[PDB]
Amino acid sequence: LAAWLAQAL
Repeated sequence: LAAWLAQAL
């Protein structure tokens, strides 16, 4: 969850 969204940046 957290790890996936962070990659967008």
